[PDB]
Order: sequence, then C-alpha cells, then structure tokens
Amino acid sequence: DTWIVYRGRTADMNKSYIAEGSTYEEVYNNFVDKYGYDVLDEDIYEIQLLKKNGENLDDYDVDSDGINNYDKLDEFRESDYVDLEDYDYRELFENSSSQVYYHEFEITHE
Amino acid sequence: MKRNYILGLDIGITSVGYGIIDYETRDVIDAGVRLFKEANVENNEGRRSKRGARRLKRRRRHRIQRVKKLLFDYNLLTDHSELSGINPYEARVKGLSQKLSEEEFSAALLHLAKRRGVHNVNEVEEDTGNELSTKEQISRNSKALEEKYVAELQLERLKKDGEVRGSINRFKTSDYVKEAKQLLKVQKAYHQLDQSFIDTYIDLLETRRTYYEGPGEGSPFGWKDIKEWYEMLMGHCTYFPEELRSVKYAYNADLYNALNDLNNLVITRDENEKLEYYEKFQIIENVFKQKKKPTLKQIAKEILVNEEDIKGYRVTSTGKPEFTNLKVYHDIKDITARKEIIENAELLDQIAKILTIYQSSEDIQEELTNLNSELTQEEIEQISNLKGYTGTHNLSLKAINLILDELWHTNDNQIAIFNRLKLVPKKVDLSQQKEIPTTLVDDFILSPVVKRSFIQSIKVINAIIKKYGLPNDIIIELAREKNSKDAQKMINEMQKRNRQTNERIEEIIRTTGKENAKYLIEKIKLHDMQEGKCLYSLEAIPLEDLLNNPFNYEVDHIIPRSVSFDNSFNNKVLVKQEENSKKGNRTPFQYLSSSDSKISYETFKKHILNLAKGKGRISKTKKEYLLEERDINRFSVQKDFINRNLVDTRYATRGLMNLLRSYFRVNNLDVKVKSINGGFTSFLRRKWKFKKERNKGYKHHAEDALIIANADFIFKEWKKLDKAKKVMENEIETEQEYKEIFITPHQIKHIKDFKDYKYSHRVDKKPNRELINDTLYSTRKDDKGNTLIVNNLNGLYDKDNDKLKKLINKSPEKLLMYHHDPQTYQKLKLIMEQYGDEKNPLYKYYEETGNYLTKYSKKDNGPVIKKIKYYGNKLNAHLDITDDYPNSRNKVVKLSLKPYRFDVYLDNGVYKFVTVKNLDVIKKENYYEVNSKCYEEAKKLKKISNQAEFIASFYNNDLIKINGELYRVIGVNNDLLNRIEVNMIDITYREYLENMNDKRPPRIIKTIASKTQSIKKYSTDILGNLYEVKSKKHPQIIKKG
RNA sequence: UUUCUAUUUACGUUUUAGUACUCUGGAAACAGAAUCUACUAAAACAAGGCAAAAUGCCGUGUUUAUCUCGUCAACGUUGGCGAGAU
Repeated sequence: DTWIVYRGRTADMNKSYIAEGSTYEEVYNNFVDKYGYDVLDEDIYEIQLLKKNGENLDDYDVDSDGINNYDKLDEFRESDYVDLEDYDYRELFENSSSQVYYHEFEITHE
Repeated sequence: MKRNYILGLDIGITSVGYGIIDYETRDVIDAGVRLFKEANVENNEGRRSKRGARRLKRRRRHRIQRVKKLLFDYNLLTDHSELSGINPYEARVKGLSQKLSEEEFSAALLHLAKRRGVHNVNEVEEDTGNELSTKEQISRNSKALEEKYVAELQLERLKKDGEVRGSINRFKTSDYVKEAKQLLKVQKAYHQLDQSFIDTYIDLLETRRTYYEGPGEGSPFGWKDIKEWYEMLMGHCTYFPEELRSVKYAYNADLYNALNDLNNLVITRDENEKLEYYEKFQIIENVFKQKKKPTLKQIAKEILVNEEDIKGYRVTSTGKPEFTNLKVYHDIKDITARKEIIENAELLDQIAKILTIYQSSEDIQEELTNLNSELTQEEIEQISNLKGYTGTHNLSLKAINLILDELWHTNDNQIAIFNRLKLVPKKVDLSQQKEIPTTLVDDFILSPVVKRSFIQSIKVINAIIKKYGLPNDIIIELAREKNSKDAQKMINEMQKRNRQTNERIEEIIRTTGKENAKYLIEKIKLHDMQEGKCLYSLEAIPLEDLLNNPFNYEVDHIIPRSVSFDNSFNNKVLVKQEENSKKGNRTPFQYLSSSDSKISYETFKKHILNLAKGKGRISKTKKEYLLEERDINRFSVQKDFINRNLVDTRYATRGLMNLLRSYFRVNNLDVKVKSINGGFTSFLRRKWKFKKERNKGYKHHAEDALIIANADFIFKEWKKLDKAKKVMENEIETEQEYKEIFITPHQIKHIKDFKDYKYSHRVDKKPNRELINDTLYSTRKDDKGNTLIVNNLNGLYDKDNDKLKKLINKSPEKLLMYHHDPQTYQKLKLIMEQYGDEKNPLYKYYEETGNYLTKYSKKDNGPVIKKIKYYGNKLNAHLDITDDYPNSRNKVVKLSLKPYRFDVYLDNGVYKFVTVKNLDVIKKENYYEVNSKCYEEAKKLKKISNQAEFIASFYNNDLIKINGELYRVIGVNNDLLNRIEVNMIDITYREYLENMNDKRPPRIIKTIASKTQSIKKYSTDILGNLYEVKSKKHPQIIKKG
C-alpha cells in the first residue's frame, strides 16, 4: 500500500495543481481527469509510449502540439506496443513544462 | 398536463439525477440525469491567487512610476540621464556617505522602492518549502544587522557569497526606512531637497494598504470605509435581514454549541434523561468554566452518577469523547481571572469579534483600547497575542440569544427549535418569486461542490415543475462523498478491506478443507467480531461448526427493523435459533432481564463493554444498540432511531430541505419534501437485486434516483410505517414483516426495463475562461531553418532526476552546450562515463568530490552549473509575445492556445470549420466581442469563400451530429489538421473501452475536413429532451457576459 | 458545515543591457566572435481594456440549451423582462 501525492506549481508559483493516487499510473489518470488533458504537455502519453517501444519520434513529426502525423501513430498503435511500466508515469509528469513547470512528488508508505 | 407524480432526486457531486413515478400505478413518466464538470475549490483559488498577484505587480509598477515622477519634479532624474550602468548596491553604500551623482542617487531611490520588504512580521502567508521560515529569516537578519544597514549586508553577501537574490534576501521594512532616511540625510546636503520631498519619499517607501482598506475607488471588490468593511466581511444574516452575522468563536455562540451537546446527552437516572435548567446551569458553570477541555468522566463525577449511563454524544475520529469547550472563556482566564471581565457576555463577544476580524495585533490592541471596558493596559498587550480565532460567518447574535433562551428553559435541540419558531429565510422574499430562487443557496455555508449541485438540482426542480406540474412529493438524497478526492480515498480503503476479508476467507478455506465459506462470508465476519461467543447466552461457538452446521446459527437483528431502520452489520449478530425465537421483536435489555436468557443482563453488559474495548471488534453504535435500555415504544425514541438511521442530519441536506420547505410554505403549496439516508438506498438497491454493475455509464445516477422516489410509495401503502413518514416528512413488527414490506419486487422491473434515460450536459459558454498556458518558453533557430523551443534542465544535482544522463547517452547534440560551448560538454561527459552506474551520476560526483559541475575554465574559477538548456521540439502553435520584450534576437512564444469555440461552414459541398480561439474574444466593459480582424484572418487561413453558408457554432459540450452519430464536443484538438474531440453522450469513452476490454487510446478524436457528410447541432434542456437546434445565419459576435 | 474576500513579502519563467566565462586574430591594447554557463540592474509575466499624477482600476470563479414572440434596457445586436415554440 502506498499513497503518492503530486504537487505541481505553475511557473509563477501562484496557481497550484494537486492530484493523488495509489500507483504513479493512478496519479496520471487523476491529473488528466480533474485538471483536464492539456495541463501537461500536448500528447505526452503517446510520445513516451513511442519512445519506450523504440520508434524514432522525428518520423511521426513530433511538434509542440506533439504527434502531428496521426495517420502513422494509428499504425504503431495497431502493432502490439510494449506498455509503460508504472515507473515512467513519473517521467510523463516530469517531462511536461507547458503549465506545471515545478513538479514535486511525495510518496507516503503506510 | 395535470398528473399526480412523486419526484426523486439523486444529488451527487458530478451529477443530479431526477426520476418521476406515478402516484397510483408505480409507473415511470420520465427519468434522466443532469451533468456538470466537477466544481473544485482550486479554480477559484486560482483566480484569487492570481488577482492577488496582478495587484502586487500593479502596485510595484505604480510605486516605481510615482517615484520616477517625483524625481523628475526635483530634476534629480531626467529623460536624457542614463541609469543603465549604475550598480544599485554599490551606490547605496557610497551614498550612506560621500556624495551620489544625480543618476546614482536616482538609481538607489528607485531601487529601494522596487523592494520595500515585509512590515508585519507574521503577516506573511506562504509555505515553508524554502526550509527557512519568514519569521526566523527576519530574526537572523536582524541579529546580523545590529550595527550594519541593509545595503552593507547585501553588498557583503554579493562580494563574499557571490549572490544577493534568493530566499536569504527577505528583510523588514523598518530597516529599509532607516537606510533610506540615513542616506537621504547625507545626500540632501549636496542637492536641492526639502523636508516635504523627504517625507513624500519615506511615505512612498513604507506606504501599504491595510487588510481593512481594500482596493481603491471603482473596484468591484472594494468598500468605501470600515463600517462597509464589517458589512462585507460579515454579511447580512439570512434569518434576520438587517442584523449582521457574528463570529463563531464568540462566547455566546460557544455557549449555544455547548448547550446543544448538553441537551443531546442522555443520562440513565431516576430523574429525566435530559438535563433540566438548574443542573444544566450547574454543569455548564463547573465543567466549562473550571476545566479547559471537558471530558465525560468529569461530567460523571460532578453529577455523581455512572459514566456508563451517558449516551448520545458526538465522538472524534479516534473514539475519544468530544465536547465543545468555551475556548475564548478559558483563554481569558489563562491571562486574567478578575470577575469584572469573565461575567460580561457583551465584553467577551466584542473581544472575540475583534480577535477574529483584526488579524494584526497592533490593530487588536488599539480596538480594545478604544472599547471603554475594565481592561487594563498591561492585560491588553497579553490578550492581543491570542490565536486560532478564525471563523467569520456564523448564526447572528440576536438569533443566538433567542435560541439560547429556549435551550436553557427546555431540553430540545436546534432542529426542532427551528421548526417550532418557524424561522424562515428573509434575504429574498419567497412570495413574489414565481420559481424556487437560486440566490438562497449562496448564503448557507456549503462547499462549492455542494453549492453547484444544489443550484443544478433547484433548476431541475424548476424545469420539472414547469413541465409536468406541481410535484405531490419530492425526495432528496445528497450523496455521502464530499468531493472526488474522497471518492477515491474511500474506494481505495474499501478495496483494501475487501482484500483483507478475502484473505481471511482464503486462510479459512485451507484450514477447513471445505467450500462452505463461499456462501458463509456474512456469518464468518460476525464470528470473529463476537470472538465465537453467542452475545445472548455467552456460550462459546467453534468456528468449524459454523461451516459444518450453518443452520445452528442465524443472523439476528439487535433492534427490530420496524423502528431501527438499520440493516448494517452493526445491527447483525450470530445467535442460537432458540435465542432468536425467544427474543422476538423486542430489545436485548428486557430479554436479558427476562428469564429466557441463560445469562444475566449485568454480566452481559460487563462482557459487552470489555469486548467493545478489546480488539476494536464492537463498534460504537453496536454497544449502544445492545444496551438500549430506553423503551422503543416511546414516540421520542422511535423518532430518534428514524433520525439517526433514515433522516439525513448533515448541514447541507438540512439547509436544502429547509429552503424548499420554506418556499413551498410561503406560496401555500401542499408539497411534502423528505430526505433519505445514504445507506438506505444502498440497502434497497441490494434487496431488489439491481446492483448488476456500476460501469453502465451515467444511467446509474438516474436509476438510483428512481429507487429513491419508489421509497415514498412504499411509505404510504402501509399504515404500519405511515406515522414514521409523518415524522420524516416533517406498530412494532418482526423482521419477516419488514422483509414482506420492502423486499417485494412487484412493479420494480420497470426500472430494469426503462431504456429512454435522457441525459444532458452543462454547456460552458463563459468567455475569458483561460487564454494561454503560462511558461514563457524561449526559442532558437537551428541549421535547417526551423525554430525549436528551448526547455531547460533543472535540479541536475538532485538524487532522483536522471534526465541529463538519458539525454547525454542518447542524443548529446540536443544540449545547447554541445555546439555553443564544447569544452564544458567534455567535462560533463567524462563525469557521466566514470560514475555512469548511479541513476544520477552528478549526485554521486557531489557525494565524493563535494563540488558541483563547474563550467570549464583555465583558472578553475568557473561558476556553478544548475540549469543546462536543451533544444526540445519544434514550434507549431504559439501566441507570439515577442513584441513585449524589446529588441529580442530570438523569438519568445507561448503554447497551447485554448480554443473558445468553433464555427462550421459548408463551402462547395465540403464541411470546414474555423476555430474562434479564446485569444480573439477581447473585453470591452460589460460586453465580450469576437475580434473581427483576427476572426477574418482565421477564416481566410482556412480557405473559406465569402459566400460560404453558415451551419452552426459549437461551444463546449454542445451536442454535434457527425454522419449520424451524436457526440459532445470537448474542444478542437488541432485546428490545422481539422481534428475535433468528442466524448460519447451516455458513457465516458474511458468506460466504454473497459466494458469491451479494448486498449484503444481514451479520447475519441474525429475529423471534419473531408468525407464528413453531415454536421448538425443538437441541444438538450436541463431536463434532457433532445431538440435539433436551428441556429442564426451570422456567427454570434457580442455575448452579454 | 469552511465558503467568499482582503493586504504583503521573497522568490520564479523570459528578453535586453552590463560584468565575469569560452575562443580567435594577437605581444595585445583591445578588436572581435560565440550568446553557452553564473551573477546584476531594468523591463514584460495570462491577449488586452479603462483611467488619468490617483495610499489608482478591471482580465483564468460562480451562474448558460436554441430558437422565438412581443416588453424594456443597453445600445443594430446584446440585455433584461415576460409569453410561447422547438
């Protein structure tokens, strides 16, 4: 049993976004539900999945908007992808700086 | 038309389900659920914290501007003069002596002004994440500033530590004022200055708006003077309109809460169970004026009875008995104990109001000084440092006195005092209003989630009343979860409990060697809680015999369900069939008193009390039910059981019930409104076997509501419980009668078969919602002519951050260092290769060498490296703010332009759409208008002809019909590629994927660019009817807002 | 039951300017180059809209089908009003 609480502050340290869940995967799933899907950088979940499988991000036209070649992404999804390992949802949160610039995760074991 | 019907509500946190039942035939006229995005306190904390910033930035800029204008007046600063090269710190130290040139002087004054520092040391409102508190920081700085002024300390820090900024430069305004006047006294001897200028500059330096002055003239969030300040901070009391609400920690309101608890207590004695006026006065005086924190044992000692006979009191989460204490009165007695102060209710009240509203101690002492009381000067200084008085809105004092008088004289409780006095909200006249007014929901202090749910529910009631006529009965359920953060915590805890019980079942299975445990979970849970002891006869029960002979033991109810209305495991026990048969529809008290039981009542009580404390196996309510000596035949006792088990008691449900009852009473409408406890609907769901699944979508919030309405119809077809209805809407039977009354699943299959569950979502036309995500990413230009965003690596030295490592090995050319400064890349690489094994090689380097990775230098005098910048990705969408930053060699951009709406056009037979971004809705006064120039540019960017026919304009959650499949727009994903985002109307897609176990990505994204045969607009009313909307022929330009 | 406000400090993301850094010409004065890494000042910090030397003021929250009738208001479109329809 573990509770992980994500405290994320916007760059000015003024507006604060906070979500919490059992496994880091839960933290991402709550943050994209409560505070919306674009608070983190656009298309980060897909970019990490593509990178973990090993595909070259440039071919899919990675942009600030993120995957811009939707046609190809759909083909990669068709192939049995190798899923994220619940230790990389942390990376998904700490590689986004669009709004949540300062990210600090506190992990409580009890 | 005119059709008698019962209305049921399920008021969740993210939905409000409504159901209609025929009064006669148990039919279902219409069902549905209104939806809305979950309200969160955070958003409003957002607007408020930011407003708080804009204001700080505006005040800093205005002070700088005013100082600059003042220095133009004395000719010390002129437009021709160049302040670019002057160093502020070096000039302040020089000017503390010698002379300053006109420029250096200007720089220094403007400099102090930019940064005045804090005034009230504790006034700061911030977290201790910096690891050094504000007060401790000022204390250390003052301890360091005994003989040195501010400038001296800052310059010494810059020359020795190399830095000035950071968390070490938090000072106090007094030292800044001292430095300013010291430098000015010297510099006025050489330049043309006057004492008026000196006073003006010192004023500008230390001036600040107090918390009780607010913004200036013309602000919507301001007030003219301090009386209006009281009005705004306190507000007019809803019960008596002209009187203002009082503070909560005030003594009179403390007496009211304490008397509530005292009246609620039940003591088994030869006198009345409820305490009467004289002994109530005795207990309140002694206990709540001689001891700081009252306990139950002290009460038992002072009334000289057994603490075992006291029941019916609030308890903390840890099981410790809780009694509200006269905190302000004991705080008074701590410092001064004279008679003249402690027996004056008005003086104590005024003291409390001052402590609660006036945050600054200097204001508090002054306000008590102005109060012509018996307080002495020495005592005021000590009393001014009291803390923890932080409640602003509480029942008005004039009404508090009236309630206290009735409480002293009679043993009643607040709810029935309110019913007897018939106190009605008077802020808004209920008589003139045609429909229930949503204004009243603002006044009751309810969390924003509950407030939004109440407003939506009231609108649903208004719509249903307007459509199907006046509702004969309304049943309102507020859901148990306060907010989502609790729905997950609870679901997680329940999962953990379910796992532990499953583990107990598995351990038993292996030892027993039988599968009987699969259907014996309810009894086996009871066995260990009773520790294998029949609570009615004390005989030991082996665990094996429970599985071998399940019929030798039965799950009996401690209290008959005709009155208890409780079906939880707390009201269940494992007993001998003969014990249950002999017990009947009665209470354990009179049965253990009777000779049928083979154990005495006192021994039973002794065993129950010791068992309850041991292993935490008996809950607080379980022993109360077992030891309920009061006769259930009494009307007051049955009413108490109904209220604790069937009628909701939380403040929120009550307030809504009181509001609706007052509205229906004022208009003389024969409408009965009633509430149902959260567990009752769960039980009635379980016994009608409707709980097949919880993932069928939102139709769940509707179905429960239907069941709620059905409860009314089963509370009037049977006279046995009819009186109870009169209790809950304002004989004794056995358990098989209860099963006959409630289990009967006739005409309940209608809920199973009804399929036309209308749904609706809340459209969000609000403009100015948000514009651009805030992180002013810089950009560079690469060799290929593109532009790349330059994200910056931060916290390199931290133990867990391995980004530098991953980037170095995978793609070195991305760090800006690789090309612009090569040598330093070589140093970083040599470090990464040697200590590569560690997750973070830099941290391991620090742990052995004690040096941060310095920039390469021939003299090894290089600065530290804490942020390394790297090229990241390319730029596609950007609000270019480069114009604001002057002469910028590289562009400065912001990302993620949040879309406001999108308008669909049919040109030459093909459907396109133009995205009206939120940045294009400029605000002029009250009206919000779409920037014509930017809208035209966006329209031309999509290659739209000037004769293109206009079809519709979609905001958030407006229903769209693309090629015949209905969807709800969440917002356009990418405008350039013509992709919009839709989540299904009935079940959120994420759920639609789980009921098929598919692993496709969670957001349906659909494309309108081509092969889109139809794009129609559908809209749904608060109830949920679906009406195709024929829109206007010109896209909306002015929204009133 | 705990919301709604209020004042303030330090930070912080960014550009420019300066001083250090790196480099080349080179004896270099310095000239540059590079704008990378640290400080330091000043400026911007949701797009912007008022206001007019003011202890100045608004901009991320609540409230929201659409169409309509008329009524009234802001100003023709929005309101608001009411009364319908879809």
